[PDB]
Amino acid sequence: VTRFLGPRYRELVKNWVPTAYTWGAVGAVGLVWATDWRLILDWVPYINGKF
Amino acid sequence: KGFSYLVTGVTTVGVAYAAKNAVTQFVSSMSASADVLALAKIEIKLSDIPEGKNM
Amino acid sequence: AAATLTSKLYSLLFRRTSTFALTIIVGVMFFERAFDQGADAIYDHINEGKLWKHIKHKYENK
Amino acid sequence: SDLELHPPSYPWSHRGLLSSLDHTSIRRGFQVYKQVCASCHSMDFVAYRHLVGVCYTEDEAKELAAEVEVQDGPNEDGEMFMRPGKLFDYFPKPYPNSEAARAANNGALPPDLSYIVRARHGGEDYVFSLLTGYCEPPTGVSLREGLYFNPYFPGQAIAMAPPIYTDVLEFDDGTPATMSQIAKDVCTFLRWASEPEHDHRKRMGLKMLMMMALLVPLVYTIKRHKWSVLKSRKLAYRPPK
Amino acid sequence: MTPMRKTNPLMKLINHSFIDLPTPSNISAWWNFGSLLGACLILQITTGLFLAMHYSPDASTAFSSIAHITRDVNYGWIIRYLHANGASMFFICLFLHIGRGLYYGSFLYSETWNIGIILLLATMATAFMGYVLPWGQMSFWGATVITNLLSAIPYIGTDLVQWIWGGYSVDSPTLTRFFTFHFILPFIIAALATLHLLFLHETGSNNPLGITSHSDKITFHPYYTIKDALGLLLFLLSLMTLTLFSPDLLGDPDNYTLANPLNTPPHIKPEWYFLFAYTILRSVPNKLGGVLALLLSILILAMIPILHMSKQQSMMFRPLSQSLYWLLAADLLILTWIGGQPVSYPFTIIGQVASVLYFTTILILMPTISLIENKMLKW
Amino acid sequence: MTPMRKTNPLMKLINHSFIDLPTPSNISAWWNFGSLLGACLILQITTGLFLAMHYSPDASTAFSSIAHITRDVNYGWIIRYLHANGASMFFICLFLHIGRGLYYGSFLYSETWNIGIILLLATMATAFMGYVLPWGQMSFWGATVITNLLSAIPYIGTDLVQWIWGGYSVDSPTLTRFFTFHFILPFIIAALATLHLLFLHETGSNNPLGITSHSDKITFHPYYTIKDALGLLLFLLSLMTLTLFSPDLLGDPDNYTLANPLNTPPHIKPEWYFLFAYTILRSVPNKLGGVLALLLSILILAMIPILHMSKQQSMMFRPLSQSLYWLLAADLLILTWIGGQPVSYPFTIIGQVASVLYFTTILILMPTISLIENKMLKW
Ligand SMILES: COC1=C(OC)C(=O)C(C/C=C(/C)CC/C=C(\C)CC/C=C(\C)CC/C=C(\C)CC/C=C(/C)CC/C=C(\C)CC/C=C(\C)CC/C=C(/C)CC/C=C(\C)CCC=C(C)C)=C(C)C1=O
Ligand SMILES: COC1=C(OC)C(=O)C(C/C=C(\C)CC/C=C(/C)CC/C=C(\C)CC/C=C(\C)CC/C=C(/C)CC/C=C(\C)CC/C=C(/C)CC/C=C(\C)CC/C=C(\C)CCC=C(C)C)=C(C)C1=O
Ligand SMILES: COC1=C(OC)C(=O)C(C/C=C(\C)CC/C=C(/C)CC/C=C(\C)CC/C=C(\C)CC/C=C(\C)CC/C=C(\C)CC/C=C(\C)CC/C=C(\C)CC/C=C(\C)CCC=C(C)C)=C(C)C1=O
Ligand code: HEC
Ligand code: HEM
Ligand code: HEM
Ligand code: HEM
Ligand code: HEM
Repeated sequence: VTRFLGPRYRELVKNWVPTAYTWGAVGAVGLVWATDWRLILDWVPYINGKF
Repeated sequence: KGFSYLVTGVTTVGVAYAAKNAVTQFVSSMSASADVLALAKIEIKLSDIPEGKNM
Repeated sequence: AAATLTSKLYSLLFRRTSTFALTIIVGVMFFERAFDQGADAIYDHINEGKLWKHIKHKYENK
Repeated sequence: SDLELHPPSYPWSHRGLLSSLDHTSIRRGFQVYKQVCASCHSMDFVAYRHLVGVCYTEDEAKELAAEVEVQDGPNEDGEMFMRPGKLFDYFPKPYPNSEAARAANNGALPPDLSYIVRARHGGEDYVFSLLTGYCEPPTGVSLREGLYFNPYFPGQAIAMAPPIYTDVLEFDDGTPATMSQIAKDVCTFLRWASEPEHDHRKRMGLKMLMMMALLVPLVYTIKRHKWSVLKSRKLAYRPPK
Repeated sequence: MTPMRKTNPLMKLINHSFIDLPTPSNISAWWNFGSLLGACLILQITTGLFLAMHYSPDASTAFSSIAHITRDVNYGWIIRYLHANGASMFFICLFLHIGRGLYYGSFLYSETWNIGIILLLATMATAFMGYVLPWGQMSFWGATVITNLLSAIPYIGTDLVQWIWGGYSVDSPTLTRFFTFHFILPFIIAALATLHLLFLHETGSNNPLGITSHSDKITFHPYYTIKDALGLLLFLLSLMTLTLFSPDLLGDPDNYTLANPLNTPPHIKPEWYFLFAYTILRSVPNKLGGVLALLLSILILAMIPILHMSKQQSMMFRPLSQSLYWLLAADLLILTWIGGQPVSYPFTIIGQVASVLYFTTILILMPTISLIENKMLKW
Repeated sequence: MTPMRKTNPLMKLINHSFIDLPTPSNISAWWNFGSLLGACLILQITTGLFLAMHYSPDASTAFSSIAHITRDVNYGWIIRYLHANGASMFFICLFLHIGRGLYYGSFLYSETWNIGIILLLATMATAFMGYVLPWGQMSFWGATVITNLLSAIPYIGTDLVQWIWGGYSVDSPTLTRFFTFHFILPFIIAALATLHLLFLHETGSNNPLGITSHSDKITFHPYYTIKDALGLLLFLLSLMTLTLFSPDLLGDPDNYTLANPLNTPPHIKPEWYFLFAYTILRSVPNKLGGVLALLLSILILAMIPILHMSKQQSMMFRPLSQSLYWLLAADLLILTWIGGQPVSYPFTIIGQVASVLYFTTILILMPTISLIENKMLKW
């Protein structure tokens, strides 16, 4: 809300941004792997067991 | 430290592998029995039907 | 004198738990394909001729 | 009466812990079943499918199903008719009801073969010995005129006449037809009909074994790692004197 | 600033039971089966739930339904075998869970021990009604025999049997009610299990030595989690090996033939886990005698705490009691083996000797030797 | 010797939960519908349990089994009608339960209010799947429509509708699968109901005035056990009148005809307790948009605590808020009435107006009037 605005909150979010990126990537890669979503797994380097 | 954490890291891989497989089995059981697919979509039909006739 | 392989693997990946999880899941992605293919090849090599996929040749394409 | 003669353990190609079923044997085994068995025995839980990926191709199975004739649902504004048959019809039963079957077989009811292997002790080993070993009764035993002696039957008297001899059929493969040969093929086919997950079951077993081999030492190592602090702990007692 | 698992009510319970539970440090593997039992239950439940989506609880289509599951339902065969094989594993762990308490003297926890007796009877009922569901020859006839065993009641008799059957014999109505009872009881066992753990926490776990462990208690989260996670891995290894290599080893054929009210197989032996009691029944010619024996058997477990006379919990320090314990175990093995054999002269006499030896050892020998050991220790 | 109810583990929970927890003295009859809900839940289980002893979940024998229960089975008709009519009474109590919270400000108990929302969603699922079990003409098409309305999901819808069906239509596999879910789900609801009470107990119940009642608390047992007993008697009166005189008034005929796949009835409608939602989706022109509306609605109940901006908990001293509350209640009545009428110009516009009025009331009007009321009192 209104109170959360402030310079130090900006610093905190900038500190934690890389961690959020890594977790977001973990979730994305995990979802595709669990669901074996073909469209994105057809552009991988060597994982092409599907015909 | 790196050695010990490696063991843990490798172990999780195995646990993950089986986990996915197990779930895919139980979920797949709900998809459709083989008989459902056999009875459905099997509608090959000859083109010999004359003009105006309706088989 | 070269830094041990495990030490490099720790500082870059294992130190941060988020990267530790990321490398785990990528390893699962890769190991799944490798393990599956290897096991299947072994099973087929144990039973050449018995499995019907090796029999298709004698009768196929009419 | 007397304790039944236990069949011996034969060297089947799938007795091994990781072996599979020779699928050419199943193909010839089914070929035997198509006419010699189906006269009075029935397979209630098998369809003309289940064979596409095992023995026969798509097109050959469809052509084979066309050779049979089933009875179809009631024609609209009509009555029942006869349909050729497609790859969703189970194998034709030989008699409409059990009682009719008994009448045509001197009162004996031929059991369904879908689960016969898992139903009887010894499995296919029992069937193979049963199909063979149709000897004459020893000295001191008599039998009803419509019964036959078989030392492997639990009563030694069976209404089955010897069904298989040499040259009854002619395999398209060219394999010579021999009582032992036909028995081996049909027994393999029956073992499949009671367990079509055989190959898949063992493949999953192979993967399970290797996965356990990797995992069990790893998990034990983690347990030892965490517990080391307790297993090496040393204690001391220092009262005031 | 303080930990959040010490404020939220739902986390207080988890913290008490799981994370910060004070537990003795020297407990051996025997203390793992407890957890495994619950794990196996959680497996059964889920496995069965998936089988229920394709099962028809009718006397004319139940057998065909199972045949359809194993041939048309994706991975139906594995699910069915896991359920069947997982039931035997349940009993194996359950028998080893009860043996530990008998050996180490855990029965002194009256409340917990009594709750267990109830849990055992509830699980026994669940397994019996489950085994009749397939509607095979053994299923049909096994229910008939066990259900006709209530006719021994003096004056009511037939009324209960006909009431349970919903008719004059065993037929579809019996199947349907058993299906519902099979479905529900496991969830009732879960509630009983929570009461089991409830009364346990007030006192804590008993160490193998039998001495107070209050000086060497440790937390549960880091140590027994991994130790109980290794046990569960071994449990799965055994279960998967049984399912994937010997799917039909602890079972019996004639369950793959349709039930016939007219025909009856000769041996008609029940399931292996219900064999020791079966021999006890056949050992006594009278029907009323046999049923009383069966009941008196389970009742002994309730009376065991009253029969204790030694001044120690564990038999680790009492070797004579240990030897008697192992002889009793061997007697149970003989009872099981006899149950699997036909009725004949040698088996019948051996069964009678085993039955009398069973009862005498528990009711007579154990208290006497306990007093003797108290004498040689100048207590 | 002190009372045993304060020392036995099992008795401590019963004493805390029922016998002795302090309660406000002034709580009105509105605070009596919570206990009734559980009672109804209990009633719904037992009756359904007995029905499960005779029901056959198959596309062909499901309708026949219901007829068999109603006529041949002893007292089957009364059991079926208690089950059917108990469902409607459950929802009536449930709506009154929710209404009390909105009026007296009980939603301020966030943890308890959020758990309630889950209980409501689970309840609706149980009721919807149960309505398919009779397998009548309305049941088949009701399931068909309420399931085909997931094909609007961006990219997975079509894949996640056939998977639910177990095929490319609605047939026996759906029926059996729904049967298992119908059985299991209510027991989960029972477990969740214990989390509801648990989170409530750590703070205490509210009173109509909205002021804390620590000054005038009272032991629950004597006063409120008899009061809740009186409520239960009245609840039974209503239920028995419905079943014993006019059992079928609240049902919809044409459910007594065998389900015909190739025959769409002219007027498909959900059950009375679900109608309010049906009209909210039938009005939105976009298929996906209608699903987003039916969901965004139910969840505004979760948003109520945020939109609260008054400085008084209870609307008793807020005359303008009372007028809006009754206006919103009237709007729900209009939505219910429209749900049961055919598509046409007058009903459609009325439904559209009601939907927008429903939403705008909850979002804008209520906060704004609360602010004005605060300004009036010079806070
Ligand atoms: C007209 O046709 C129609 C009808 O008629 C015919 C209908 O009937 C319906 C209605 C639909 C009916 C059946 C179908 C819909 C079914 C569903 C949505 C649900 C799908 C699921 C079901 C079968 C399974 C149900 C799931 C179950 C049991 C799983 C839950 C299990 C548990 C133990 C519960 C445990 C939860 C635990 C631990 C969490 C603990 C905590 C909480 C509640 C606390 C809350 C936490 C939070 C963050 C929230 C707090 C938030 C705060 C401050 C922020 C404020 C929030 C905001 C949003 C602003 C429709 C749509 C329809 O078209
Ligand atoms: C206003 O203030 C208030 C509060 O705030 C201060 C409160 O908080 C509360 C408390 C809140 C409430 C109630 C609301 C809901 C909350 C709760 C905690 C409770 C949640 C509810 C539940 C889990 C459900 C409980 C149960 C229900 C319906 C019962 C279902 C389960 C069962 C056991 C029931 C019994 C079924 C039975 C017996 C079957 C009937 C058949 C019988 C005779 C025949 C049975 C035969 C057999 C088993 C035969 C077996 C044979 C076998 C093996 C053969 C053996 C043969 C041999 C030969 C040996 C209230 C009331 C209140 O007012
Ligand atoms: C040794 O030391 C130790 C101790 O002592 C010191 C201890 O004390 C402990 C203490 C702990 C224990 C022993 C642990 C165990 C303890 C216990 C009491 C045992 C308890 C066991 C249980 C509750 C059993 C748990 C499992 C249960 C009930 C089953 C779980 C699964 C399910 C209900 C099913 C879940 C879902 C599944 C498979 C997914 C499939 C289905 C679907 C998607 C659903 C399909 C759709 C529908 C319903 C439709 C809904 C929507 C509909 C109609 C429409 C929607 C709307 C539209 C518009 C379409 C331990 C560990 C220990 O070590
Ligand atoms: C073609 C090879 C063939 C096989 C394999 C086969 N049958 Fe049978 N079969 C029977 C009858 C009748 C029984 C029951 C008792 C008996 O064997 O006489 C039976 C029993 C059996 C049994 C064992 C019965 C038991 O209870 O153990 C097996 C196995 C079997 N058949 C399989 C009629 C036949 C007929 C009809 C002439 C033919 C052909 C026939 N059987 C040929 C075959
Ligand atoms: C049937 C399902 C059962 C479940 C899920 C279950 C669960 C558990 C669990 C998890 C424990 C903790 C294990 C430990 O700390 O050593 C335990 C302990 C115990 N169980 Fe059970 N149990 C079951 C059956 C039984 C039975 C049949 C008995 C018969 C007497 C029994 C008697 C005991 C006793 C006495 C303890 C305490 C052991 C000790 O304090 O050392 N349980 N139970
Ligand atoms: C401790 C809990 C349970 C035990 C010990 C148990 C035991 C058994 C056993 C031994 C069988 C027969 C296995 C066979 O014949 O090969 C069976 C069958 C069955 N059980 Fe249970 N069960 C349990 C829980 C459940 C639950 C919770 C369900 C819920 C649906 C369930 C549903 C079934 C079904 C559908 C069958 C039919 C088996 C088949 O068709 O092959 N079971 N059970
Ligand atoms: C569905 C089964 C439910 C049961 C068995 C149940 C049970 C209860 C009980 C017994 C009480 C205390 C006594 C009473 O308030 O009359 C209560 C209070 C409460 N319930 Fe429920 N409830 C259920 C569903 C819900 C739902 C759907 C909501 C949605 C908002 C809800 C919200 C609340 C709130 C906020 C309270 C606190 C009352 C206060 O503080 O005065 N409950 N519940
Ligand atoms: C809150 C809990 C429950 C609710 C709200 C509920 C609701 C319903 C409803 C509305 C019907 C439709 C009946 C009709 O239209 O005639 C139904 C049918 C049925 N339910 Fe329940 N039910 C509940 C619990 C249970 C339980 C626990 C069982 C079994 C253990 C069960 C078994 C059945 C059966 C067998 C039917 C078919 C009855 C018929 O076709 O008339 N129900 N349920």
